[PDB]
Amino acid sequence: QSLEESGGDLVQPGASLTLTCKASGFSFGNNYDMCWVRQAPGKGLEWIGCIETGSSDSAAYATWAKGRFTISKTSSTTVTLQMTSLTAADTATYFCARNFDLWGPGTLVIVSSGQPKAPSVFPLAPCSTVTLGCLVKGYLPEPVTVTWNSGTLTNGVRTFPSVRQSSGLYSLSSVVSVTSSSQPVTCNVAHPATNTKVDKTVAP
Amino acid sequence: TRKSIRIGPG
Amino acid sequence: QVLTQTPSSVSTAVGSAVTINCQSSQNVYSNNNLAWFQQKPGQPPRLLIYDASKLASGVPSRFKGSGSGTQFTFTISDVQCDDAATFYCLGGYDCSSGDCAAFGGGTEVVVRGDPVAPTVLIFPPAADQVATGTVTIVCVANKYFPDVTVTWEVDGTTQTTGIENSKTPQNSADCTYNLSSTLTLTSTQYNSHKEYTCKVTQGTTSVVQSFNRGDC
Ligand SMILES: [Ca+2]
Ligand SMILES: [Ca+2]
Ligand SMILES: [Ca+2]
Repeated sequence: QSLEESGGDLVQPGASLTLTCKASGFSFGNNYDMCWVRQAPGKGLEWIGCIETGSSDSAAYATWAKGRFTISKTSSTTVTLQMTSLTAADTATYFCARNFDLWGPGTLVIVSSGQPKAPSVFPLAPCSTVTLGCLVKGYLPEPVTVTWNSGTLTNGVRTFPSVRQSSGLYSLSSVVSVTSSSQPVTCNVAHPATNTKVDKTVAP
Repeated sequence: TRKSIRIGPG
Repeated sequence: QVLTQTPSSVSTAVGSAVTINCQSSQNVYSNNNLAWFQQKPGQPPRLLIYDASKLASGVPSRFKGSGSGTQFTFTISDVQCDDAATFYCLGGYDCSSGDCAAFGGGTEVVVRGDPVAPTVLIFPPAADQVATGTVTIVCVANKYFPDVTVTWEVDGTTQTTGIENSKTPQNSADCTYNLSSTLTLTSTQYNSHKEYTCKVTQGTTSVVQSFNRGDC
């Protein structure tokens, strides 16, 4: 009994885009209100609209969204959201929810005339335990994910929120507190919007 | 027959 | 339909009770279609209360809401660090007279726990940095409370430009922060000074880490 959103990406202004909401462990043959909600970076929840499933089938929308977006049940485990005439005002993470009770983790949308750029990773190292890290810089747009030893290292991990540098590009840092074993560690930096993935191995 | 939004169990 | 939530934020200690208020331009559907959410950074919202005052399942009783029609309140009893988050009310309306729903604007809640002092680490530039033209130095402040202040010093002088700060959310167990500060300089300026220091102060007490360019 869960939900996942996919289909987010970087799009030019005035473009069009369809997000899909996938259900696991149950199907849309029963009675739910399946709704989408978006949240621009650092802002509040905004309701976009709903589609009923099961025994009734109402599509309903926010005044701003009405006529420009559509929501529909495309199978018994997929609900889509379709957007058109996209502008900067539409940049956000998009959640789909069941009865506003069960929620997905969210898919992200950047609308801008800017072009992507992969990150440069540099190791962070002091001049019986040690704090080493990875500085990721000059990437665009968001997001980027860092892991240590491909998901092996989890405790002692502090990944900071990115900050847009004065250059107009983003940057962040991740640190981990590690003793002797394990043992010379590797940071895994994946940047979806450029299809790259950089690993960086650091040590005392 | 949609009068509002459903929040929580049915 | 406009849901007005106040305050926009509030700081409150551990062990306290805290109150958030929601006021609606029209009666919510059936006088009670009203709900309360908690959301921490990077997570989706979580249902705490629906029908104005029903606890959603698995949600602790110290969360309590009440109200009717256009006026509603949310109270958290016996606050703890895990509560630090942003809270929203959600209004559900008569689809025939206007829009079906409106989210309140959110309240940011900050929890005040035991004061803990920071440790600070400094990281001098990786070798492949300086060949790029721009250099970044990273300073990290760990596991502290309350908020600290950061000054960058280049050879005794104080920096005013090229600094950037970033904070982790509050620890859910002891309310503590974590900060990364970064100073950015063009390759000329970096290769034109020796000493580089990061001053993290918390009140009257400071911690100072420094390095020298050549020494690294
Ligand atoms: Ca409508
Ligand atoms: Ca206020
Ligand atoms: Ca809204």
